[PDB]
Amino acid sequence: VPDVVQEAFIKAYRALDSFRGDSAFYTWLYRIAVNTAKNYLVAQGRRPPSSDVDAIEAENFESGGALKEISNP
Amino acid sequence: VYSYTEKKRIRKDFGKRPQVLDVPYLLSIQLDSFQKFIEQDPEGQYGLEAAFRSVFPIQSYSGNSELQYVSYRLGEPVFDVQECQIRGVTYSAPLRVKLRLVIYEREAPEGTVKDIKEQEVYMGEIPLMTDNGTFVINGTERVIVSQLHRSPGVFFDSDKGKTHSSGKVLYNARIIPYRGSWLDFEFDPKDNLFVRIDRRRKLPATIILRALNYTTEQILDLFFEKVIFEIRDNKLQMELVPERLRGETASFDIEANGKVYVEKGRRITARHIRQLEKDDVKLIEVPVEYIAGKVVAKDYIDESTGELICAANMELSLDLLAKLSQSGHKRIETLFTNDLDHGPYISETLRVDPTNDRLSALVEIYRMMRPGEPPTREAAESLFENLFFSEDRYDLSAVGRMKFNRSLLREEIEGSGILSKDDIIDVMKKLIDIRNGKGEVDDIDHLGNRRIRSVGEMAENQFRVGLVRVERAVKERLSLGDLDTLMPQDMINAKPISAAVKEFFGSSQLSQFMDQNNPLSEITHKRRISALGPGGLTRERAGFEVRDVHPTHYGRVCPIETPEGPNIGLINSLSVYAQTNEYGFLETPYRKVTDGVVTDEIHYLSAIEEGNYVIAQANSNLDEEGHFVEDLVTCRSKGESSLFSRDQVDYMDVSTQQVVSVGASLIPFLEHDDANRALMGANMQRQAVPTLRADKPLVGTGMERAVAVDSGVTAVAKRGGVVQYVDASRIVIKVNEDEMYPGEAGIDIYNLTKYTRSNQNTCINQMPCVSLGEPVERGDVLADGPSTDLGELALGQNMRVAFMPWNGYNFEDSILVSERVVQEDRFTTIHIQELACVSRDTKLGPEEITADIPNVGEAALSKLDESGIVYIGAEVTGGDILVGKVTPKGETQLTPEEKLLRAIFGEKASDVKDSSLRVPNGVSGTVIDVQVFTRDGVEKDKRALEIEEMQLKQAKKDLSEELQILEAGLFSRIRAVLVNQLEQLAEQYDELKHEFEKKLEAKRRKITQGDDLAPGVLKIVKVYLAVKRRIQPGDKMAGRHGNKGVISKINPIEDMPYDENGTPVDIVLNPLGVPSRMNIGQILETHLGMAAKGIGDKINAMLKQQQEVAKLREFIQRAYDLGADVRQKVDLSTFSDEEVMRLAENLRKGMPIATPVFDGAKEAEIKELLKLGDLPTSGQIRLYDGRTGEQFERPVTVGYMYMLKLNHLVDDKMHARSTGSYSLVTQQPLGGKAQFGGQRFGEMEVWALEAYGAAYTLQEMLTVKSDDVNGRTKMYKNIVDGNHQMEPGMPESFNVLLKEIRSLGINIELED
Amino acid sequence: ISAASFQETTRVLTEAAVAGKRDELRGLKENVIVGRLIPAGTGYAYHQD
Amino acid sequence: PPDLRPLVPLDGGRFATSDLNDLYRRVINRNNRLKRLLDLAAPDIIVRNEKRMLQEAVDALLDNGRRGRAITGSNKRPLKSLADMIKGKQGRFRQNLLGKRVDYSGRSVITVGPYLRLHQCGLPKKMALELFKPFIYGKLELRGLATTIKAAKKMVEREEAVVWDILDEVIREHPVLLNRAPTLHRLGIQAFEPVLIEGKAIQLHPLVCAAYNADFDGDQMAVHVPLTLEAQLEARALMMSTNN
Amino acid sequence: QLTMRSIQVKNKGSIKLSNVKSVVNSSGKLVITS
Amino acid sequence: EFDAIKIALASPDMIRSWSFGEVKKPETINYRTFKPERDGLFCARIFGPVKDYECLCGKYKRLKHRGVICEKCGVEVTQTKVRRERMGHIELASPTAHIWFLKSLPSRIGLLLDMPLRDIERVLYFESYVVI
Amino acid sequence: AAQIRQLAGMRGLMAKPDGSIIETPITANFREGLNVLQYFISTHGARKGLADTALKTANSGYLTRRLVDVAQDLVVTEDDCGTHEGIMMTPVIEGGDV
RNA sequence: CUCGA
DNA sequence: CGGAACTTTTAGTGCTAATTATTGTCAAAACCATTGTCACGGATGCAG
DNA sequence: CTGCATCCGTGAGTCGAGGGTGTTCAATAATTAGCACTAAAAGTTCCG
Ligand SMILES: [Mg+2]
Ligand SMILES: [Zn+2]
Repeated sequence: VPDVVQEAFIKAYRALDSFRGDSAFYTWLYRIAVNTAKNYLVAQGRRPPSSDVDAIEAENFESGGALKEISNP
Repeated sequence: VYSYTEKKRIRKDFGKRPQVLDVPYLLSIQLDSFQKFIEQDPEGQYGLEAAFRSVFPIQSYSGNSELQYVSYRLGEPVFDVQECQIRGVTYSAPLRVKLRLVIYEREAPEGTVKDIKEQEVYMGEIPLMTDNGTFVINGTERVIVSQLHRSPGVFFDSDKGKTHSSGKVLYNARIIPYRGSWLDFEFDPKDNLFVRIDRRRKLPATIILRALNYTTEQILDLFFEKVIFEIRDNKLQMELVPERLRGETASFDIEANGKVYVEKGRRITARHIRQLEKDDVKLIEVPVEYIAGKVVAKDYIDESTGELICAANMELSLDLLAKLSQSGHKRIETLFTNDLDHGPYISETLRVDPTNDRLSALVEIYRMMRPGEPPTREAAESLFENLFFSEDRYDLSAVGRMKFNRSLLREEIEGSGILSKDDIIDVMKKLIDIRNGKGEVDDIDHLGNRRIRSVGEMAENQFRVGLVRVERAVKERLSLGDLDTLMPQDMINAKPISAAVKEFFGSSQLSQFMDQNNPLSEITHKRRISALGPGGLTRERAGFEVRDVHPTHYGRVCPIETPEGPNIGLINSLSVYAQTNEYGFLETPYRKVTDGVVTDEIHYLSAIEEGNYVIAQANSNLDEEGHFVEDLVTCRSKGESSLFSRDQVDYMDVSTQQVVSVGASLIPFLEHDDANRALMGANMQRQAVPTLRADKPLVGTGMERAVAVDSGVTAVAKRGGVVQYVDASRIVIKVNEDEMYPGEAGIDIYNLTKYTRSNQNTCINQMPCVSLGEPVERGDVLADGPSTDLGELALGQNMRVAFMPWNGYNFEDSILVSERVVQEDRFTTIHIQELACVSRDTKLGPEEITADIPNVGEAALSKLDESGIVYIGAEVTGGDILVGKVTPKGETQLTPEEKLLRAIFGEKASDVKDSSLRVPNGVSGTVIDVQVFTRDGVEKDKRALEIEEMQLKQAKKDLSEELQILEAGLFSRIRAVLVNQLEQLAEQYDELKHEFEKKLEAKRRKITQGDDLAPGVLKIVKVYLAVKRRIQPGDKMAGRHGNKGVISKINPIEDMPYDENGTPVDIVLNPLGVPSRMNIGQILETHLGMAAKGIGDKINAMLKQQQEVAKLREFIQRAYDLGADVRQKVDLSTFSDEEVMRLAENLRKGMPIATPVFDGAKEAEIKELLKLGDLPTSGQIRLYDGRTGEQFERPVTVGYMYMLKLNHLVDDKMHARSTGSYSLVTQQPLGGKAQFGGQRFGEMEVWALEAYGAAYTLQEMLTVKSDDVNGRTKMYKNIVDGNHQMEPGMPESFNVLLKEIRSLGINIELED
Repeated sequence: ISAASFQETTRVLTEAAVAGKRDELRGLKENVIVGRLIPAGTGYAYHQD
Repeated sequence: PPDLRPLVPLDGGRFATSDLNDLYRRVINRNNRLKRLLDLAAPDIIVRNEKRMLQEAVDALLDNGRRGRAITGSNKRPLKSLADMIKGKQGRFRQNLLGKRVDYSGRSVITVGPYLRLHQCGLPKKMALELFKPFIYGKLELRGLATTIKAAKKMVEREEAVVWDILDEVIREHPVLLNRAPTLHRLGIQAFEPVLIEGKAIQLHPLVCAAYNADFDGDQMAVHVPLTLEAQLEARALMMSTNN
Repeated sequence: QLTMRSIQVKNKGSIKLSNVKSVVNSSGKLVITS
Repeated sequence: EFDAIKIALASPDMIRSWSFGEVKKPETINYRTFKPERDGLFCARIFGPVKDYECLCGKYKRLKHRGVICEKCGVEVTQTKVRRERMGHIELASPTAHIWFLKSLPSRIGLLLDMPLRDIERVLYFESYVVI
Repeated sequence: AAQIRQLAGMRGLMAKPDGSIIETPITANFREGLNVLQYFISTHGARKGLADTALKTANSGYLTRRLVDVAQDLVVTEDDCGTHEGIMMTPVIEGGDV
């Protein structure tokens, strides 16, 4: 949460001169926050998962490529 | 009367107590809960209608837009259950709900709506079940285990013992709702009252009462009494009632009406109370120091100056006494404080409360609730009214209100869902009275305080969790939506309904796949009472309270059936007659007893209604017409066994088998067994492997006819009649003319299931049991599934068992088995393993299923066809290939013999590596089925097209048979017309033909199209291996009385001990485990099996020599009319003299005898049964030696014992690895039998080697053989060269630890 | 090393990190951790040599 | 290093991942945003909250669970920090340095053998073949039968009748170490001489089972190979059943 | 093997007392001030 | 072979001597192909080559070019065992206090600064100040 | 002897869930049939004894690990020290007879 | 989650 | 084994078109679980 | 300044088997992943 909340705060601070004053600051910050949350969701959808399968439960498993090596004496 | 499945082989029954209630449906709880979960019910009853009426209707942010709800509907399943189990898709159903979206006009409060939008919309899917309560989630069968949790309401725990290291008991009251926040009042070791909400910081309990709009004088009026002090002319006299002065010593001279009563320094007893009440005095003389120790209750304002003279919760002094006397106030009300009546707990909590107002109280409760966001009279009051009083975030149901009204001893049973202030006043008063010394506390180990949730109530919570997210999504969509743009179908989405229900039904702590190898296991796994899961305790962090059994579990929770190991008592089993209450409790049926006669009716009594009435003994001896033969009887008043009379009883037990579960009721002579032995036998009957040829048990319990019928392993006939066409695949049942439907009827088709794979790799098979022309009735069986025999459960097989030590081969508990068992094809079990090969889409080219495998021999390619898949019916050995698959050599982790060639002259990219599915080492099975799934857009080979052509031919044959029987029924109907309408029936004939062609086109579309797979794979080939395993030295076998052993060594027939008749014994057990492990019932079962084998031998000798039916009928009549007053009471003269020969053919192998659990047969019945045959009365027969051939002194006991085969075969645990795969993050061998991994040297084994010497043995085991990168290769080179010489080197996992410590801010270095 | 393999690992690691502790691997468990000869059995004569 | 926290493709949609990677990505992202905020002349409280986020990420990466609240990534479960990768029963000091998995081992069900002596026990034929592969390879390279080790490996895999007398020659006086999976005292690990028995189970003396405290109701024990001359003489001299 | 959760004299001999601090009463008995 | 093990604190110059590269980007791996990023968490010029005797670019793969770097990547081509011992560093712009010496109970920074643990927790979390 | 006493003769006195001894015994043996409430009291008494070992072996292993970690830092390295201090061995005569 | 010790 | 015709590719140039990460936001915009484990040491505030 | 009591950090056995999941607005500025075109070098049969 605080990375995307502070990134929304940076993008609100760096674009405050375009505020035409037709509304209040709260709806502007609301739309900026939801747009940054959806942009972070899109960027997370492009990224691989962070905590999908544990690595200790990966060597003793079928089709392990780099966890186990075919190297015998 | 007797049905036809009992006329083939009637079981001899014992016992004397007659039953009144039949055996109910054993799978009725989960089926009733799932029928309650999905049913159309008005007025807001159970099911999905309550969740559809709680959330809907939804409105926007005052935008005059509403989304209404009308009804719902369920769609048809798109596949059969067998095709759903094969393909691996979920067994779901569409959820068609009709909605209504109305929107009001702008700038109008009563705008009449002219734009109504009613449209059926589709949201998510719900998983359905079969006729046995088995869900199909992903291929396999997973059943949901019911959870046993605490009932919603109020509780009074006693924090005694070593709580807070003070040596003083405590009292805390907790309010537990079904969904919402938790309230907890608790006491100190001191006298201060405090409260806590969801385990937060400690804050006083009076501040939430002041936040409920209450003043301090109302607090001291509600909680404490009122002592009246009047201002007389002198001495400030006081009113008195003599009851309040109990236990208090008089510090003055109590005198009234000019007469002294109590001297200064005298305590008042009850006779003094009676003497002071007989004089009827009210006003006494009290000194001025008594009021100076008391506290004034209410605030008294002055009338002269208009100020406050004495603040609340403040003790009085002499100057304040002079002020209140000079002001002119006569009435002064104080409090009453005494350690025996009302302890000081409200005044100290009021004086420790720093805020005496409401706004600062809201500020403090907002500070303790949410640290941060400082409000100004907005968020604190809204949070206080939203945390406890809103119906959305507080969900006290009807059972919670019922428990709250029952534990508080009130009259009403219903109410509202939200809480109230007066309930908080009453529970604080109940805490005050339970501290004061009236009433008792409620134990947490009470079944009346524990509620069980089924699959429907657990699924409705996840449906509501998804529905509130749907409500939030449609709120955010309706907040900006305008008018007349869209039909309401994009306002809602499928997710997260289907995602949440898939997360619930697929992966949970209770959603586990069942073990499918035993119908006993299928019938006891659904009747499992688990205490783990969400909203419960963990199995590793449980105390000594939950594991022990309470005496309220008599008839509801089985005490002898619990798993030994990490969780003992946490996993409970439901009883036979235990039923689920409407609120969620467990009841037991009982026989209603009047003053003189026991009325034969049933009455369901819960656990809370147990202590009120009295329940008599189950096996009490009674006379006819409802009379007890004895005056003294054994009963229980409130959970304690006592001795009562014949007139105080009001209820009686309905049966004697209501205490044990369905798995423990099949063990004969259970009352002669220890609880540990019966507990180990009840957990070993759940793992019996079915054999190749089932055999009936000789000593049954009568419950064997219910487990095979009410389970889903057999095919029960729905409509009785005659059987026309008996085949191994299908069974044709012809419906009789009386039970036939009056329109569009016909015959029934029962399709049996063939050899397929189960969850525990057990080959389940169904075989027919009826012949051509045989008539059947309603409820009769048609086929025998796994471990069944003519509609009766049969787990193992009976064998001849002798009890003698034989050369140390039965040393501890081991079993000796002759060669006659393995020669008669008895213990051969069939196992089916699933081997799958997937061709994933990788880089530099996709993989192929071609048969041109490079660098392989022609002897290995002799099993492959022109496509590359092994045939159906070709035997394979361990190490052979099954399906060919090539690799474009883009993958990593190559062998070094290929890595050296690639380093010298490689990387051409034309060559393909041999990465194919192969048979594992050890198993030798026969390929019986090949399944090929193909993604759309991928070309197929000729064998796959042959497979789909065979499936299309089988489906065409099945649909042709269905068309033929439908046309036969329609031709019978058009013949029945002729006893403008024949045009109508010809139109129906043409419509049925067009519907058949449309169903055939739909089946062709289902067969020819492709199925969905993983993202990035081409096709999956599944090969089914069928290995046949037999008995060998190394397996595990056990009986029913909790005696287990390992088979030692196979023995020929001539080496076995044999009697004087010449018959050799097959099993030689050990009689030394009988006195220590106290299971004496196995000898009684052996004697009963010997008597049954004697009757069977007499029957076979009477049959083999040709004999008339009169003598056989007389012998069966003499065997069935034994003088024991049994409940069978059969006669052989009522038979039709044709099925008596079938009865003799079914009884020529033995005599099945039934013996009840606690009403079993006495020893005299077994003695007269042995006296009926030519067997000796003592039961011990002389046996000769096998090798030497002499005569054994002290002749042993022989007979027949029912013994099972465990799922612990020696060809599944044996493993040996020289050199195999190694992990990369740590240079260490792997572990397991699937992968080539060795065992693990434990941490205690290193200390065991350190207890010895062996520095070189411990150094070679840890470094050379396990950890060294350049040490094991040199050791392998030196061993084969003839040089036993190792090198120490350095371990690699220590370097991993060094890099892990060096990755932090701590430096570590190896010096010189 | 004999205390880091037991419980309370971070406190004894911070105790041995700020002090500059130098242990001479004279023991039983800390030679199992390194992976050399134990000075109890046959390796005790090697340690004496 | 990346070889200690691997991120690998797993067949299908599933991926196999270490816990620390997400914390490292969060630390790198917060350090990059902290380096970008100081150049654009941000107000003091924005870079103050950025420094607070970076300090929270640092002391969550060093030891998660010691802060005011342990952060989580998914599954409502705390991520495994570098301090959590050392402590516990899954760290290096309990799982991969003290008690480790060993090669040349086996496991089978016990069986009562009343015809064998006190200094010997039984051993199956397939376990004796799989446990003593390099001794068979060395004795086949010594004799004039197999030139290379590939022909000897094919002769072992084919299961001919010429490997059996070699197996009887190499297990003449070669004792093995037997091991019970619960080991309370020192008598749970003893040495025995193997004999070739037909079956799939390990035979044991009835008198030595009183020291093992293991009945015959389905108990499984492990075997080990000494593989070293000093280890063989050690098992003959001190770990023998006749000496204990 | 463990678990978790003025008297008569049979033998005939002489009587010995360690750390003697005692006086004799008038009834013939012996009383101990220690 | 080696004598007693010495354990002490780690200087930043010693971490800079242990380092063989600077991680600058939070991108770990690409989703479409599993080649590592240029300067992310998984790299080649910081830690080493993925495959044995094969560079990341694929220009140098023979044994004659064993031990030389490329023109743009700059990876010394070698075996895959090099990626197990080599480490990197992160140049943090702001100093970070350690948690093992701060909340050890008893702590090491609090005993050295003769200051209780709550005051240093208030200073480091920017809710209180300290003067110098 | 006690188990054959419970086998042939009556089992005697049993236990209650509070921890003390119930004042009502079991007047049956294993050869003759058992009542339902007697078997209920017997399985309550046996469930605690079955759970005792399962809840005790973890503490036994923890105590073994602790006593190993305290010990093993000592080696018998000398033959004789030449001291004069020791303890006086006395039999256990306090309490019972011997 | 579970099974045997 | 020595030669030219025949045939199949792994490396270098480009070039368009799906993957990358960016700009907008301006009626207003009521918010995660916990909660049914036990038992030690010792650094902390009150709170006299 | 000598103690009271309230929390906060540590832990709670071992060896095998089966089965494994994540809460999305529009429109673009650059940007790199296929992919056509040569490249004869490199590879593969064939005639004396
Ligand atoms: Mg055992
Ligand atoms: Zn390169």
